Amino acid sequence: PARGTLLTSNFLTSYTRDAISAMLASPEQAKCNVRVAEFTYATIGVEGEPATASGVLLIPGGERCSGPYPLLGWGHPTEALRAQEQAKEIRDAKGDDPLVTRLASQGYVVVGSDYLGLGKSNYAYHPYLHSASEASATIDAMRAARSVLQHLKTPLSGKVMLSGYSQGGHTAMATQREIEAHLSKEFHLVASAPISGPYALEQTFLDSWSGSNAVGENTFGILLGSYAIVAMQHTYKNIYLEPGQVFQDPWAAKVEPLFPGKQSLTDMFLNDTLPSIDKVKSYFQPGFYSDFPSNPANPFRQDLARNNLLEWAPQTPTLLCGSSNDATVPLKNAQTAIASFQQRGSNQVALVDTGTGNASDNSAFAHMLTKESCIVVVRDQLLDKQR
Repeated sequence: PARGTLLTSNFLTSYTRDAISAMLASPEQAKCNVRVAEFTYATIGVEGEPATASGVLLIPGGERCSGPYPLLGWGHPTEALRAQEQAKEIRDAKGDDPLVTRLASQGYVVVGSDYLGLGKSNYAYHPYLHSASEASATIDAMRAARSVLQHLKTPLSGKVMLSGYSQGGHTAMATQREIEAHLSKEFHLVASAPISGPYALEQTFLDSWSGSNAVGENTFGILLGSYAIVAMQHTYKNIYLEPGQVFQDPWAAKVEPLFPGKQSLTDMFLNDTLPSIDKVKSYFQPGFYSDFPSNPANPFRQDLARNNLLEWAPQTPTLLCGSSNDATVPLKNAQTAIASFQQRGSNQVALVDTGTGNASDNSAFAHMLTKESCIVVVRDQLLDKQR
């Protein structure tokens, strides 16, 4: 099947404009009812081979919400639970998700891929933080969603936008780079708003390698770092033959099945599935642990570098959002990205900070606060203006 081919589609539920406004009042008022749909489609693996993936599609509608509507591609955050589907999660939350309450409720058609290896995808693993497949999965999800929209005769303006949070910010930017570089005719990209993404991927890991960075403690480092190592090994197959080369026992034998696996990151963190960040020296092999930050030739480090999103010149109006309180993904990422873009001749990228400005609020948990705060800010400052 050709990339983007729609394999299956299904509508789950719909939320009224008033129901959404009620959630917002607990003041912004929704203007659209929102329909939730799910779908599966044909796409490609990391080697360009055929693969499948699933996705979520939010469709606005209503008497005060006539089209045409812009199409917003969305990148979701780190997901360790293999079976997780965004569409069903929103359904379970009965509409309580910012994609519904802040974007779709305002007339934005939202499409998000669950990514390779997650949701209903047939991929054996998830290429975590892999720019190429994050982009291919997102692009093909948008292609398939357009087929669903065509059949429904949903009025689209033709304008396309991108956004995403956390790993999704990396996804959003990687997708933006790919569309500008090859698919500008197919997708009329008018706005991109990556949120709290690790654009300077390699440097981000280096900065927090000790377990803490200039902002604060990288509390979820063992979980996120492990996901990255296992995924990069699957994708590039150039780090280790046996996990024991990188992880100490008993961790070496139990780490691969977890990323992705039968547990969510929330579950793993609350129930201490893996050691806490303060015990990082008992987790990673001492050799690998000292080699990574001091040796640019380290294979895992090299794989992270291949996925940096710094060396290019963005053409689409872009707004990077984050918080200076964020210790999981330091805002340094956005600052570094913009400096690199400007050096390459691009002045299309701006930055916005939603932090409190008080170091007392610096925390790994401040990361999650940027999801809705930034969605609201980028919508107001950039997305709405490009509709």
